[PDB]
Amino acid sequence: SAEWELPRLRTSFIFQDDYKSQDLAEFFDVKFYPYSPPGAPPVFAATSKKHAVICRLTQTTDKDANPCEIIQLIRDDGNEANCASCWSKDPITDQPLLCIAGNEGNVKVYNVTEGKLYRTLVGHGGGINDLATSPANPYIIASASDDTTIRIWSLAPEHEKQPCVCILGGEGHSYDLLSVAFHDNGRYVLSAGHDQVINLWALPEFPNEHMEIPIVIYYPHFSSSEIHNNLVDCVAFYGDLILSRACHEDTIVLWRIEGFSSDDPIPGPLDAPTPTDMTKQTRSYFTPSRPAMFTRLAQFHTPDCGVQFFMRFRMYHVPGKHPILAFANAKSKTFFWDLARFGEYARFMADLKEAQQSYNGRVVVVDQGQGISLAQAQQVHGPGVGVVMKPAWLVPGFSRETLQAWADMYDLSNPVGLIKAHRSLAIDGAFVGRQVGWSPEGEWCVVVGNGNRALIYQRWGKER
Amino acid sequence: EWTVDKIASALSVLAEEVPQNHSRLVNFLLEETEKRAPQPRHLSKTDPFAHMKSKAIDPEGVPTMDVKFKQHSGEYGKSRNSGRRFQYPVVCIKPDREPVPPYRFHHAEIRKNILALNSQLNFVPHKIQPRSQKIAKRAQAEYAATLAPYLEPWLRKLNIEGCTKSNLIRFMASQPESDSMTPQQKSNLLDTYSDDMGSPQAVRNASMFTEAWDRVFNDQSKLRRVALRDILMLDKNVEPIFDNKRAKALMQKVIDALGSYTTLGCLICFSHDCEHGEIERDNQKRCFSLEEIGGLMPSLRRKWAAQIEQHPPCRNECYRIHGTPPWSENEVGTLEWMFATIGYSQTLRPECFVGAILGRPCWDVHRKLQELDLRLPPVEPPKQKSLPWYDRRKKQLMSDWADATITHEHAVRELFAPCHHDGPCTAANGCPCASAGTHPVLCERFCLCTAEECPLKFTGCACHSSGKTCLQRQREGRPCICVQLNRECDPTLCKGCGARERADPENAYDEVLHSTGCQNVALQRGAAKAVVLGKSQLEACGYGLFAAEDIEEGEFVIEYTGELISHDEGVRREHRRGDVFDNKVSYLFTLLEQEGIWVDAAIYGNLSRYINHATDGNIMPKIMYVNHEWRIKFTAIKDIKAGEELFFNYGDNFPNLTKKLVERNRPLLVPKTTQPLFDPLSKVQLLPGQPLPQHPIDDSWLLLKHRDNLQDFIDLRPEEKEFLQEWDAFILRRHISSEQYLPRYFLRFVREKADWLVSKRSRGEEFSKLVATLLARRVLPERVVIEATQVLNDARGRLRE
Ligand SMILES: [Zn+2]
Ligand SMILES: [Zn+2]
Ligand SMILES: [Zn+2]
Ligand SMILES: [Zn+2]
Ligand SMILES: [Zn+2]
Ligand SMILES: [Zn+2]
Ligand SMILES: [Zn+2]
Ligand SMILES: [Zn+2]
Repeated sequence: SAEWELPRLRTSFIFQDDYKSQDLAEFFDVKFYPYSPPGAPPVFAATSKKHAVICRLTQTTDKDANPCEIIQLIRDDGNEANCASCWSKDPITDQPLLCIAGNEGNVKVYNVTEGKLYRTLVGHGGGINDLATSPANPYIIASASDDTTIRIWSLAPEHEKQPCVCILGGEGHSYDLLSVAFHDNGRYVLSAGHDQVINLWALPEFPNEHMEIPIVIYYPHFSSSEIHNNLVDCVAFYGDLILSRACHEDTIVLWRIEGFSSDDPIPGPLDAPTPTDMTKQTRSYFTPSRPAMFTRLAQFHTPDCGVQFFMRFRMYHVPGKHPILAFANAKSKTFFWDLARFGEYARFMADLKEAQQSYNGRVVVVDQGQGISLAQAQQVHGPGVGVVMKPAWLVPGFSRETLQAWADMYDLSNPVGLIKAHRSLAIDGAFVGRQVGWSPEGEWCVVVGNGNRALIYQRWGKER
Repeated sequence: EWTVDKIASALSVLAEEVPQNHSRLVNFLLEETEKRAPQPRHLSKTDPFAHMKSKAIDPEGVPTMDVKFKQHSGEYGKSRNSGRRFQYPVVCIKPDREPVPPYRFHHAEIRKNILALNSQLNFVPHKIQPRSQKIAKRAQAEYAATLAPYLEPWLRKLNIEGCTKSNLIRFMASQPESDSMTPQQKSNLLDTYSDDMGSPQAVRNASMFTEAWDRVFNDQSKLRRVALRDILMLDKNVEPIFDNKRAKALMQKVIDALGSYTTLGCLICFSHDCEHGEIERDNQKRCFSLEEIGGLMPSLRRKWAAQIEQHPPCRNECYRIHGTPPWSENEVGTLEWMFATIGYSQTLRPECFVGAILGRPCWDVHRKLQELDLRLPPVEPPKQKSLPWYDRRKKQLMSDWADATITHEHAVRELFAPCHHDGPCTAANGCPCASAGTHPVLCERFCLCTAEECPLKFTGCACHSSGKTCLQRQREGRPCICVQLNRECDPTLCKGCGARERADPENAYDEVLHSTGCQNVALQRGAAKAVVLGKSQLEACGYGLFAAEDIEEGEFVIEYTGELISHDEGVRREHRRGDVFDNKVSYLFTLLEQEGIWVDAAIYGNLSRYINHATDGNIMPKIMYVNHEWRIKFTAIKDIKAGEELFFNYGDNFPNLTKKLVERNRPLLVPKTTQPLFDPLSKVQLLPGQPLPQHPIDDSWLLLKHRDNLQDFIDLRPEEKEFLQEWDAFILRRHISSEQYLPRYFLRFVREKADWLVSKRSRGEEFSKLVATLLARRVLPERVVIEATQVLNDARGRLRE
């Protein structure tokens, strides 16, 4: 039963307006530290335009206690205003490093436990809008910039004198970039932004030696401006599938590149497609009648984002726990979907239809998660009545309206349908979400946004 | 018996499997992805934050900020109380580094100008496709791709006579809507399908299936709809018919056999996909090729006429020793085009070369030649007044030459194809050089006329000196006609000034050589002065370019390279980069004003793109004619010391195209400077006295584009693409613009690729066609065809183990 529980608002805070105009400051990013031993108290940094707010969360038996304590608070004492963060580690000492990047085009790397600068990464020709660390190497970071390139940086000691190991350049992108993401294997990179192009790049391996110049990549291996019809502001891998969001569309799109598998060898830079036909808005190295280089799979419905952009979603995806997609819109709502609900619903509907025909209607539906099994329920009738087990979280023969409400949330039959959120939580006052982050064990979900506001959701709590 | 109603009813039931398969697919993929969740990596063994406590104040001179916490509980998230506010000390951290000056795009170096394709205006920061037609056509395209794989299994299950994918394609072709299709496209559809659709009931059934499909799946009210026709156009045998990427007695055989080479072979750089030629509005390309000057025959006929107006035996059982396995027709064709192309030669004969191309003995081909009895067409065996403004024997301009010709006035020239008519170069004969423009221009090296025939034929300059010559202010009495015409010397035609050696990039750094002789080949030489990127001294400018060595007045400094673009492409680019909604952010260097060619260094170019504007500059740009390319050089107009910033007067060189459209209703060291200096790629700050970074030019991305351009021709056989691409990949890296250097690079190619070429029959075959084309142009000396015969016989001999 506990495995199906979804979060609920547990704590809320407002950080003093630091772009002061009295309340036009925002938290633009939130990132949980990913390198702590299993079970450690989870720690996240919330990045405002001028501050990094570092918080520890500790579960509590007292519903009136405050689980959130601020353990470090850092001000960017320069002129840069910031909107992007990611975590790394000192390669010598293993101390946590927080990278912060903003409108002057530099990444600052902070030694957060001692409160001093570790170093600066200089090189971009315009403001930076997103940062991501490689999951395969904690010293490798990607930055996405108004200068329309991605730079890949290494904090490894051998790269200290020239830490830009790769530039994603060429003509694949033509305007400001808003989002950059790593595949779990650390070799595939997604990038997207105002030009409405989503590009998938394959990184070469980088030498464990000083590099006088970065490796320059001129061609993405997959390129498309056709999944969305508007500027793209958030992109991520979900395993090998893709999740992405655009302005004006009120959806998060799940889709896949045909022929792409991270089990295959990584292609080399000279395997990439080149734009030989200028009328093609999609091209792909991976392609296996013409049909398609990509397939739309599903659309999570995300109403009331309006004309707002730079709004980011976050999946929680760890072994042995349900995958949860979280996103907050531009009208004071936070949305959750439990991706495990989809297969359970499909199983239930298949058992239900199967038993409808095997018994011509003589079917009883009984809720799961009770002391009652598909055995104890079968001994209450016999071979004449079929008993179908229904997930408890499926809440109302069933009426057409009840069936339609379930389908709106769990039916995956239509790639251009709109999947309703499985939980929709309202926020007090006017709120625009900018970013979502998940604690390692999935018990905390933190949404940050305008008004320097952080919303802290919890599940599996200790409250008594 | 079927009806539209019955078929439509049946397609509707079949269509039910589409969302069922989809739900099953998405659920399968989500389940797979759940199982593949990654374990967290690189965890520390200790919690690094364990020792840090809440910094809430229970301070003196320390900055503070407030935070207000609310606690929540229940299902609706109701607050437990109004909140509690706390004060926290702030740790203030400054960065230790300034950002580099700003830029957009990754700036990459090109050795020479590259030719862009026209783009579509698909994005403008804020002819464009209405977003309504954008959304709708994308929706239909996705639905069509979803439905396409169902058509054949559904047709199989319905099993209706005449309802075949083939027959539905033929029905579609016959309908009036084919309003989307052209001549020759019908012929290729009828080549594959024809127009017979079977029995009357077969034709009737196909018609009713098409109607029934369009009723079920092409409902006009819906956004996601697809006509059967749109499915059928996706078919792998239909689509190529609508793909426009096409490259293209005894002599008709040879003309056809050499057509890929005469059509794509660049006359300037000898590559088959290169930076020369003309890009049309739909990106079809007219290559600067033999076909531009009449195909193979006018040049070949002249080679014959020159031949009829005028060594050791080979190590492959030479027919000169003898003269005596069934011959393929390909093998016979090979002997045909080599024979026709060697022509009436005295020093060279086909048998040996053909014998090295084929795996055959020389006496074999001679015996086959003798029985074939190939006969060349017979070739038939006027005085013209010299012009008063140009003497091509003394190589001298005179009189009102600057009023008589526009040869030297690049901004007004229009690029017509070089001469290939039969008579004198006059208006009467339709010669574009004499008459296509407001004034006559000289005939150039690609015109088919000879200097003996034609008073317009450029013959090079007469300069010679043991000292420096071909100078702007020539203290040698007679000026350099090349300089006067705003052109660099030709390595073949300017024989006295040493241009043959000084225009050779392999001598680019022989300072002894270049200290005398021709000073008018700097763009060909390819050597730039040492320069270094930095922050400009001019406030409100970002980057600038600085001398990294002393430069004397009159020296060549650097070339302005970039993408070559059309007028409308410049307009599109100004829009796409946000320059139309104003403050100038787009710089398009006018190369040929009247022809409409601009140089765009926004992404591809060299360090010259960073040179800033000043009214009183220290360097001066000039457009030059350089062996039938137009190029931009900068020359110092002051002595410049190492470390000083370069400037030139932008003048009218960078027009706002949309605005004018709307109006038409001693080692090299980092020098010492005040300004910070940067590596162009790493943007690392450079320190004075360190070695100056000189990074070799990265061209493999450009070689890939050119290789793929060839791969895209539906017109070319795999065997053709393989050789053309192998030759191009080699020859494009030599950056040839003069036939003077071709024979050297040709022999290097034959030697490096000798084992490769004899390893597969079609490679030698295709290589022979290139050889035949270059011999027909008289651009490849007979002596290197002789040598290539030995290189290939050797390699074939080395392989027999
Ligand atoms: Zn060329
Ligand atoms: Zn011989
Ligand atoms: Zn002529
Ligand atoms: Zn001419
Ligand atoms: Zn002529
Ligand atoms: Zn001269
Ligand atoms: Zn000359
Ligand atoms: Zn000269």
